Amino acid sequence: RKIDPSRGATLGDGTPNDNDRIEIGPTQLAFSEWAAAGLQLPNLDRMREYRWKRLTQAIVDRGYGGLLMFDPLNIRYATDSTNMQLWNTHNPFRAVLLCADGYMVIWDYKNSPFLSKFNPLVREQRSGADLFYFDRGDKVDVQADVFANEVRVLMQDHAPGHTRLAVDKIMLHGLRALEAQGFEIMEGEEVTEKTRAIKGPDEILAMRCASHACETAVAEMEKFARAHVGDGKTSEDDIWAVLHAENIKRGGEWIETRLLASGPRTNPWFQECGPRITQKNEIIAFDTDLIGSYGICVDISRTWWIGDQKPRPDMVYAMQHAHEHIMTNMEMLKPGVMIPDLTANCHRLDDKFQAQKYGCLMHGVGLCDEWPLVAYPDKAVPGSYDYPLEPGMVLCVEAAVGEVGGDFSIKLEDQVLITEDGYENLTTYPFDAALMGLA
Amino acid sequence: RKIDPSRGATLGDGTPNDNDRIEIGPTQLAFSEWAAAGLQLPNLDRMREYRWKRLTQAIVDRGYGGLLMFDPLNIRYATDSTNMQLWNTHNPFRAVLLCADGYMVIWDYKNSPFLSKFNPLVREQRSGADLFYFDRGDKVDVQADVFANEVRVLMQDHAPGHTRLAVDKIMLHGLRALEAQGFEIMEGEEVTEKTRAIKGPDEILAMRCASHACETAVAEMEKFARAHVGDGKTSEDDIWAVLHAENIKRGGEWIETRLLASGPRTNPWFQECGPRITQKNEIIAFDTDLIGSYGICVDISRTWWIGDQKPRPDMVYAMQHAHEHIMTNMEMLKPGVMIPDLTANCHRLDDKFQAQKYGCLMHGVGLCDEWPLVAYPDKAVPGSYDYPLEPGMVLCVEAAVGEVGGDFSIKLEDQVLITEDGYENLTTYPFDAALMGLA
Ligand SMILES: [Fe+3]
Ligand SMILES: [Fe+3]
Ligand SMILES: [Fe+3]
Ligand SMILES: [Fe+3]
Repeated sequence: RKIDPSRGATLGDGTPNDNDRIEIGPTQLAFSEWAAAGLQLPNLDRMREYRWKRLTQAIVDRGYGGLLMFDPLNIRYATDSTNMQLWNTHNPFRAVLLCADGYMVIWDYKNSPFLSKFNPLVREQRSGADLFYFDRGDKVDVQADVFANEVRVLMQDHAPGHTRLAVDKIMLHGLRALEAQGFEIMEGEEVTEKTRAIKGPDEILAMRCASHACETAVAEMEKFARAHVGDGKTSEDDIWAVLHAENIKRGGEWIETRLLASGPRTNPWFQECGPRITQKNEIIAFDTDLIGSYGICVDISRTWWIGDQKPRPDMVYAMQHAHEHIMTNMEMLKPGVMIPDLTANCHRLDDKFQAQKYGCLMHGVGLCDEWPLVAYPDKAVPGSYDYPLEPGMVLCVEAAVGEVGGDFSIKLEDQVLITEDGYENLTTYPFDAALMGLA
Repeated sequence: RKIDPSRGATLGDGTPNDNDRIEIGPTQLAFSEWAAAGLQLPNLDRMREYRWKRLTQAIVDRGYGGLLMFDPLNIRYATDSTNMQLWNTHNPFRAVLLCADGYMVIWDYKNSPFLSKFNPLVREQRSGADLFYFDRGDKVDVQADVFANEVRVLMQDHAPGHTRLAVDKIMLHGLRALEAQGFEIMEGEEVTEKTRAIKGPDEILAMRCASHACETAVAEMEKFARAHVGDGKTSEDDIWAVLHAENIKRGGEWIETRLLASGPRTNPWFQECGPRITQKNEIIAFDTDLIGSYGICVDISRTWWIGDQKPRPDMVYAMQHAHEHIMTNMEMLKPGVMIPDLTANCHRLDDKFQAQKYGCLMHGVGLCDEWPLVAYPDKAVPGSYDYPLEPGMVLCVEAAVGEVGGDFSIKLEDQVLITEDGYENLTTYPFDAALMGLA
């Protein structure tokens, strides 16, 4: 019943070597590629304990009694348990309570309590935290009270004396029911974002794996693009579909955006991947925004030139400017640097690129986009992110370069770990040799 | 430059025949399959007007002054405009206000105001509704007040005298800011769910197309599964990956769950698609949970047998019982039937299948799963869905059939339109011959 005949009772990440197990994860395909690349696998048990310990400590540090989580990404961080993640993002059927003493309860889908049993840090599997109109119609309120009473009892038993309960996001019916139980509702995101910002050693290992899988998937997509672009039928969607499939084949989870565009659709940026028929001798730019293997986000961006002619000089300049932008800004990264100083000292894009520059020069990343957000000086708000970088943070470093009314933009982005004494760029994906002007 | 040379200034759905347009939509692949299949296309303009008029009226009928929407699915309904939908589901950066006079405003991503300009019913494009920690850190509160003030002014101008504002779901900072402006916050979902429950003519056309694209994609997946299952390497993820790609190739959007499982991983149901290596002489069951072409959800389930042997006796019976379940239940459907009567009179599953039956026998569907939810008698809550079916509603009819401790389950489901006279099963996907006891 082993899924890997070559191993003993456990896989390299410590999970059961059992083809019929409930728990999912990276595929044999992914494991083989990582092994061949000499990547160390994370130990999931140790990873889960690390996250749980850190999240409990965050609650304690703030003087709160507990943290209640409805965002599926927070639930994933706390428990490492998935359940229809994407459905969950807009249907709040699920909840995790983590109390100050570390006691953790999940309210799951009624039918699927077994989905988090692989994590013994989840002490109970309940149901009935689904407080929205589709699931309960005109009787949300009655169950909202049942749920809030359950939270009151758990908090009485596991955080006695505490009235402060942090909540990331909760339906209005839930909010009221909790407030009626005497809780003072605190900002859960301030707790979760700052906790998730520091990755432990296994999370970094998992991220190295996800990044490799993502670059492999992207490589397949580039092969497909260069082979098929300009054949009169291949569309943006056709190319992008390769990324989707190659991600899923490696045990990835979803893609957050539609950020792949061709030709004049790259400017302005943020136009979505669609039916456009791609053309020979045009730019194609994209952003992975990918929730990949082990549920880790890999958020990188590349711009390709595909054609029999040379890219225009203005395209080469833009690309080199973009590359310079991220390499300069990345070099600012080391422990102890204050976020607003990254803002104040960032590489200056030429005037003609300023109007359409990206919404940030950097941002955190983990299970998805995460705190912090490092804004350009003209958008930065004083007092918003007054904190220093620390080892174990991971920041994506961004560049969007294009002119107002122009017919192309460049998007580049690399994913960068903060180390004990500087940074390590985790992204190894090539830059288009033609656009870089290296021919 | 036309994307479809065989056409004039517009595509068959009235959108601009322009390869370089901002607006996305179904691909030429999709339009080709639909033309061959004989399908009439929706007129998107009329569809958008129908939804808007209907939602405005819902606000008027309730005596509210406005409806404020942060759920990307409600934003999609109101405006038909997408923007990083999946990111949006857990990052509330976006909002739409619809006022009692039909005046409609969107707060979009700062960088991407152009994304909804194709819908002139969207009267303004603003920014600054992003009230969450990642985007604003310790300065959410200040923007929350700027935003709440903007909402107040709009409501003063477009719904004077109204202090009732329906909101679907909003971060706590936003809620407090709106209440500080004098609004009584009403349940937005009660408005959106009931409005979306009745599809206009163009939405029905869109859904027929989406249903065809989805069934085509599922066909590719079945082809793959039957050719490759049991080759010692093909995993659940490999098979499922085909659905992802084939959906995207036709202008689809995402998949809400991971509900495809093989062999003993189908019981209990709700185990997620993963690395499991598939086998000959086994069941593969799945649920599309698919957000497809035109952004329309197609939610159907099929169970397959793949092997050289024949299905066990208990498997064939389970399948017949399941098919009988949905066909009996479907017969209940016609305008005027009260939801709680669907519950009361539903097909009775054998004692052995009761413990693990589905969470509902039916539910609505449109842009995703939608009101109503039709529970089985033992879970139905009095006074939750006291409403009659009406023409234009669409319900999926569900069957989950398996024994406690069993080694397989059957999952079947069809998507059914409610007509003036009765029902029309939109789903034409074959049922597995061998499981049905045929050949
Ligand atoms: Fe990104
Ligand atoms: Fe990014
Ligand atoms: Fe489904
Ligand atoms: Fe369903």
